[PDB]
Amino acid sequence: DQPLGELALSIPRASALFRKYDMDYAAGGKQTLARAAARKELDVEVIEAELAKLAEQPIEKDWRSAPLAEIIDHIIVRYHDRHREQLPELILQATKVERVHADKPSVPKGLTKYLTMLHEELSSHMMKEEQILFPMIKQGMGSQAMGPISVMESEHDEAGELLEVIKHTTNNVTPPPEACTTWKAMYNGINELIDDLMDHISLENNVLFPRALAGE
Amino acid sequence: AYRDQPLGELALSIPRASALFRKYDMDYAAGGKQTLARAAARKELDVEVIEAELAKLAEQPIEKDWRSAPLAEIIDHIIVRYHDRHREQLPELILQATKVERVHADKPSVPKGLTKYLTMLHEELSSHMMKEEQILFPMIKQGMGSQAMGPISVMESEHDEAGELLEVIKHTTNNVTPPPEACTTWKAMYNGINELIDDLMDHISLENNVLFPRALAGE
Ligand SMILES: [Mn+2]
Ligand SMILES: [Mn+2]
Ligand SMILES: [Mn+2]
Ligand SMILES: [Mn+2]
Ligand SMILES: [O]
Ligand SMILES: [O]
Repeated sequence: DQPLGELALSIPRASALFRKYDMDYAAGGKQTLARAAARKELDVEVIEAELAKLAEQPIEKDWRSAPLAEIIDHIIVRYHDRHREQLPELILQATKVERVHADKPSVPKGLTKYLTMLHEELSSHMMKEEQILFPMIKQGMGSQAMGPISVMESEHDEAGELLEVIKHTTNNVTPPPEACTTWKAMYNGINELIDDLMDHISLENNVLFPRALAGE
Repeated sequence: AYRDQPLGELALSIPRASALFRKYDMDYAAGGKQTLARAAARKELDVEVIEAELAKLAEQPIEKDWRSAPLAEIIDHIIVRYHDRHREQLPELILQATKVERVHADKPSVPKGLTKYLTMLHEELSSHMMKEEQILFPMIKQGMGSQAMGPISVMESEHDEAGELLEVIKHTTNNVTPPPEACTTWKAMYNGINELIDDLMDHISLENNVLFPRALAGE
């Protein structure tokens, strides 16, 4: 089988399939499609059949072979800037939901705290990438960046841990029947954030970082 | 159609239907009044397949139908089959969880907090069963079950708290699924935990869905 990261970046809409299977293609892009079943000891034939047909048409944009400088500029505008705009909004929405629906049992109590931890750590994380690691790659020094890259990958792991908690506090971002408009819309935004953040980390761990280290 | 019957009645009439609902995480014990239809819709599950699985299991009658048994025999059965077993099994699980949380402290999948939650369950369950054995079960055996709305509602409320802890224990243990690196002690403990959950849900089911309502109805 091929690596998770290789398939997610080469087959359109394979990203969401892996996310709903609890398959870590971002920080666990190391993982091959085979061992992914080991976690759940579940069918691989279905996943290969789905993937084979999902690949009817080429990918909208193959970043695997794109210049590293363009990958960087793409990450800044498509993921970093979006994260900075979304998380302050989600924090406020979670505040409103945890107060307005405090008396209900299905309310995701603690979501604001966990979203806030993610915002603080992700902001610092992205500031470090944009001010230290990305410039160093643009100057052609990626081959000497094991240290900084390993620090970012460690922080990627931390963020993934927080994502798992957030997914638990919200029953895998599934609104209960009591969900109002604010509540449902917040969960939609939360799913959007998780989708973007896994594709974001995936692109970094599975393309930008290894290619930089290899001297591209 | 089975989908229109209450969970509790299905569990009490179809052999091993209890295990099918535990596989689907359907609460037939404290939520046995809930119909299979509403329970399956709540979890976005194909109810027609569940009905086929039930019809298969229902090819065979229940080995022992407690729904029509004398209340005194239900009580004596509960005490020996569930209460006495819970008392022997929780102390063993507490010590095993202690050994596992120490020995495998350095591993990621270790069920941190399992000993605390097992202990809370044991404490609340112990006092719960004593209050049943000393207060509620005697009054039902005396023919006063129709005057036991109060005590039964207190027992049912405590059944709900117990279910809350069971849900905590299940999350701490990845739904009682050992990781690949699980040793023998770790695997055997999770087996015991599943046995406890199985028994306690059949235990609570028998009380909420048979003993309590029939006692209140004057049987
Ligand atoms: Mn980044
Ligand atoms: Mn990053
Ligand atoms: Mn009891
Ligand atoms: Mn009881
Ligand atoms: O990032
Ligand atoms: O019980």
